[PDB]
Amino acid sequence: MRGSHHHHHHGSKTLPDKFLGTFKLERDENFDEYLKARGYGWIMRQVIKLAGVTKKFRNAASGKPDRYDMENLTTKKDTHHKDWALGEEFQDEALDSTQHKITFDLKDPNTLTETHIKVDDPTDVETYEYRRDGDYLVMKMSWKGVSTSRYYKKQ
Ligand SMILES: CCCCCCCC/C=C\CCCCCCCC(=O)O
Repeated sequence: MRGSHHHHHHGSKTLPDKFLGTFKLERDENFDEYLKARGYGWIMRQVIKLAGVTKKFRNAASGKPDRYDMENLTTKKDTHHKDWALGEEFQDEALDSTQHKITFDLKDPNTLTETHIKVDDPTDVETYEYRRDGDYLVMKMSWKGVSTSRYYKKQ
């Protein structure tokens, strides 16, 4: 995705309120397989799978328009994307604990993408997808064909 040349139409898209608010993880599916595919061993899988997750999306207190804040509170981790826009690429610390290049993008009007690109190894990327389904935020994570769907409800 790259539309730098003439981005007046895609200047800044404002997050649909469907993705906004605080969501607590209800359940997930095929998460272990995703972890294996992602290259996480048993130890990591013992962490990652047992990590409860709370999503927080809000208008960015940065004081600007269109921007949004998003943090990923878990049991063992914690990440806080201060002031980001969809289609925007910024540096920050992801769940993987490093401070690397990250990009968000509204790919469809019901699915946002979170892509983590490590400064050290940009090939060991990782992508989450924020889909809406019903009154739940449904995350889709796919690696090596392995899709895992994490079902988040509001708080
Ligand atoms: C599943 C990818 C985990 C990447 C970081 C692994 C090291 C830290 C341990 C556990 C991570 C907890 C978060 C798991 C992914 C949450 C995805 C999400 O819903 O945003």
